[PDB]
Amino acid sequence: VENEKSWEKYFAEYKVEGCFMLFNNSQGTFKVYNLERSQQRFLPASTFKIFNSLVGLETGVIKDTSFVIPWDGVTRDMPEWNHDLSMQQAFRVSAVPYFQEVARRITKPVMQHWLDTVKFGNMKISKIDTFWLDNSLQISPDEELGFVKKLYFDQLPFHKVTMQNVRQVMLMEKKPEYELSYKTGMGFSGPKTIGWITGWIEENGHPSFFVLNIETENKSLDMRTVRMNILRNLLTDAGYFKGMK
Repeated sequence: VENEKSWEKYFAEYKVEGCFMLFNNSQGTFKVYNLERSQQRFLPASTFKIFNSLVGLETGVIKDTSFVIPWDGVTRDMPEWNHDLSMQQAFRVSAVPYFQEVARRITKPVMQHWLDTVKFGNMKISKIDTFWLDNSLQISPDEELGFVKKLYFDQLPFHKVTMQNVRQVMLMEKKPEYELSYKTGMGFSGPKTIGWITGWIEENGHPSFFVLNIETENKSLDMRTVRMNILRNLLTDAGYFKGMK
């Protein structure tokens, strides 16, 4: 493991605390900023949709990536959530209502069984449709890095079509130089706002796995824009987006 202390520049630019892990599969390099935070547990927020999609697909609750769960009629603060959405659309716009219904149909005993089997974080469930948002369930950046690595190499106890379907919906950005896959997360822990971006970038068929985790107590901070600028600056400094990796 290589401590990359110079990456603090991109966390001090926005006055947030954070950590970044980057595992280059081809080179075998493992670069981490803020190693102590990499071992700390936080609520997963919307990054749990990766796990929720796998279980939903594996148990048959979600037929495929086009499966539609209609809008429950409750107007919410995100306009993109107020529509009948397929699983692929809901995953990419991070539509919590869709996956709350998915968790309800999976039911808590089955959900608990898959958490103990995979050993996902602290494996704790509060309520069936809130436990990934209410700080009951927690998982460390290190544990999420190992999870998405196992997902990429079909090393999870799911069927290969299940895992293939989840990898495909994660594809967010495709250029001739690279392909970028991730799931974002944003949750609250008391006065703190926690931000996640977890996924991988592929250039010339070589994957590099990454987990970004930051926090701020500034209520005014545009977490959505900040997490993405920090990610792009970290990957640019690491030499990505040119097709040379």
